[PDB]
Amino acid sequence: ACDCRGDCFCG
Repeated sequence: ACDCRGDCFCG
């Protein structure tokens, strides 16, 4: 999944 870690970033 991608929320903010896979191909997305939580910061």
